[PDB]
Amino acid sequence: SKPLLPIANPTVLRPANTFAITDTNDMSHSLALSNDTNVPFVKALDGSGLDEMSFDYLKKIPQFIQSKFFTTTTKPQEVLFQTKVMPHYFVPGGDVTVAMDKDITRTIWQPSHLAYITSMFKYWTGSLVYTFKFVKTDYHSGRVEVSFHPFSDYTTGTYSDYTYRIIVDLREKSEFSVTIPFISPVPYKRISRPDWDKPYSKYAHASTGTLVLKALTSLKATNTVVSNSVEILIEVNAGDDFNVIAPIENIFFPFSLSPG
Amino acid sequence: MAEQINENYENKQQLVEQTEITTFENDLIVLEDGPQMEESLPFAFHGQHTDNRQHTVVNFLQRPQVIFDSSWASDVPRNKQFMDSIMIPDDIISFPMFAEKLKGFSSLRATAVITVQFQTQPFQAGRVMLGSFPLPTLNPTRVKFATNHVSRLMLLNHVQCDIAKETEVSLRIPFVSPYNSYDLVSKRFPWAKVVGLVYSPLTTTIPVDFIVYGHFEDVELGCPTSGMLAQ
Amino acid sequence: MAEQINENYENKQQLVEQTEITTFENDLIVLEDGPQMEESLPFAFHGQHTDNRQHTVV
Amino acid sequence: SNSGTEQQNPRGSSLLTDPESITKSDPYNPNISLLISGEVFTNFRNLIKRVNFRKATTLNGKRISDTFDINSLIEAPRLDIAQYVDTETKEAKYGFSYFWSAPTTLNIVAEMYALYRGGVRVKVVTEKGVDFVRATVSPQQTYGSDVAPTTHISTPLAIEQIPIKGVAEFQIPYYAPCLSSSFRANSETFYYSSGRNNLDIATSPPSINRYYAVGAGDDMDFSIFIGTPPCIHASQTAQFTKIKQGKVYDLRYDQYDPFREVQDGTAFLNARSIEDSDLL
Repeated sequence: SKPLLPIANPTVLRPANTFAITDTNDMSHSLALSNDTNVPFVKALDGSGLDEMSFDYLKKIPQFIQSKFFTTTTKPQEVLFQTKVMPHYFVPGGDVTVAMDKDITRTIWQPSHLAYITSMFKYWTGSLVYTFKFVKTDYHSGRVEVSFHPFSDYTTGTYSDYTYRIIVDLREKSEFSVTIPFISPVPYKRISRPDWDKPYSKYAHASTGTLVLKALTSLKATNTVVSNSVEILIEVNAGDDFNVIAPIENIFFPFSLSPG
Repeated sequence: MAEQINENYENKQQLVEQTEITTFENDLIVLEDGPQMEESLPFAFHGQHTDNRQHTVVNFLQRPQVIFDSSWASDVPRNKQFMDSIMIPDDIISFPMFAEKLKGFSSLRATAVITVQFQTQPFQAGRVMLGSFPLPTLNPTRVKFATNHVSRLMLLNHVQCDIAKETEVSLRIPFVSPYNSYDLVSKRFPWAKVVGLVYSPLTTTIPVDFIVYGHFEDVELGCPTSGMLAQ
Repeated sequence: MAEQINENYENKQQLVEQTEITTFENDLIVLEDGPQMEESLPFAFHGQHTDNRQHTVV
Repeated sequence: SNSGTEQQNPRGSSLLTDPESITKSDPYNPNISLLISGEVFTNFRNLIKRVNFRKATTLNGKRISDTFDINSLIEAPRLDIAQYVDTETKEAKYGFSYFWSAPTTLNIVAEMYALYRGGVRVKVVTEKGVDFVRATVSPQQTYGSDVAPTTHISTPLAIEQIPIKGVAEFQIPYYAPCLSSSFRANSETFYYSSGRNNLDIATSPPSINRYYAVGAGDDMDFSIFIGTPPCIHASQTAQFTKIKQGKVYDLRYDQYDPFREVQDGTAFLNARSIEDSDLL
């Protein structure tokens, strides 16, 4: 035959498909035996059907973020623990501390599990789950008050009776874990460099509010059989609606180590 | 098939008797004799030497085996070990109960179960963490950074114990490897390194004692082998 | 039977778990954890290390 | 309830169910990521498809080849300690450095896992005047021979023409004996769990600078969660201490990305990669 052909649609040509995009198509060459040679997805390699790669699995893993004490010298209404409500923290003592010279040592503060996982994004949302462990016996005793102040600080003139709180009687009880909801004027808050020693009024863009663990009582204990100190162990979990968007940031660069 | 017309040699397909593993294929004649009309004594007459049960080689692996039996005082703080590290399954199958049975097998694919006991009179406090780093010989770069600190172990697969609440604790570690099984003849590619840290120190002088048990479930034993390598 | 009227101690008949040979009988609490929703790979994926047979001690 | 004697939130329980809300009501808000972001993020398996620049080959000559291991790209690059000496006052200042390297989107995810499975995607950017770029994989080790060949006759070849397609995109499959392979360094030598492969990028005419950007192939999958890696603060890139001959940036980096400015930091004097035994 061999007849002519009508003109086609005007095209526009690129050097590469868009690096930025997750989907659509890729122009690479296949160095395999055939094109679109792919390895089938095999699940439960880790022994469980939980997709260990899923964000909704990783985010739900508890992690210790700070320790406090609760003693027989604690006054009532004394704050034991006070944090901005935010997913990203620093690891307490798990710093990377390398020697530079015979006597110069430097310390890199290391990221929370949530801090690392949200490190590449820009905004977050959803409820968080704060767990409190009390390493004690059935023969210590104490009331703590976990009150969630959604928009404000805990300062002078801050009555905790306005806020969803839980007054837990720690006689036999030993642990405590609440889901702190996402209450904010913004559908998303900012991921940031974590700062323990900041109020909420600063970092107002990265936190929803402040949560406070407050003593209602001194720690009751007979000194001849049990101790006077009891360590508060705080963990952070990331709820179920915890959603994270806008992947145009980096707060933490990872590196690998060299074998020694 | 290349066709073969044989009339001088019998296709002696009998005189071929496999006995479990060994196959004899014989020419001339096979003979067998003994006392004829064999009976057996009923079980009341003997059987005072056995239990009313049978033990395979899969149990003997499902039996708990004591690995550790020790203590730890109040001098060890958070993020420090209270028990020695355990290689799975090297520090388990090296005990004679298991090793005598795994011998004659190529490999092992099973989930391992590490159970730990804890002794507490109700006046003692503290918490303790038991985690497992997968495949420590394949990623040695990352072992000691994921196990020198609590909150990098507990986001791994871990199990905690409140000293004044839990008297037993058992972590189930499923088999996981780039491979199908765990080479027994060369002991290559252990699938976890159990490490034990202190989540919070003791509050009294009285140390705490602990027993570490280890067994396997979901056991798939490999092919029979001699199991000896050159050196 | 000598009759016994107990109301301060639970007949903790659980926390009693025999594992083939060894019997644990426990007080306080027994805990057990691991990766949840465990599956197994089908036999084509592994099983190049075994024969299609099992060997007992008999 | 929220408190009690049993462990109120163990790991195995956190993966499945959340504790009661402080409100004793429904604490959940509906997902509206698609309504504000315009897109939904749920799995890192998709996010690793994003390609970012990973390494650069500068310190060789005008060559026509550049061979290097593939699994080393799934690792995050080594962090190095840089010794700086003041050309005037002769006291030492000390910082951190990525030697002609940087991590990728891929490397942020891969460092949380133990094994990998699937193909790696490599895209190259070259200097001007280069006409072609060719990619080939080879086994790095002819097993049982003290030396490996310098050519091959049945290996894959893939040619991209720069002046008509400026980025040379290649996809390197998964060729390893095992189900899922390993990508980090080890001392195992009896038999191997990694698929050890080379990758040879050629340029016609021969050139000096090769810029490599890496990303996840479609079939990319990681296996066992192990934990968060050792990290460095991103803000440490802009912090610097001034000395006589110039600036000393806490996180020093090279022109690994052929599209980033060259930071005005003076060259160091010695480099030492942080070993696992250096951690205190």
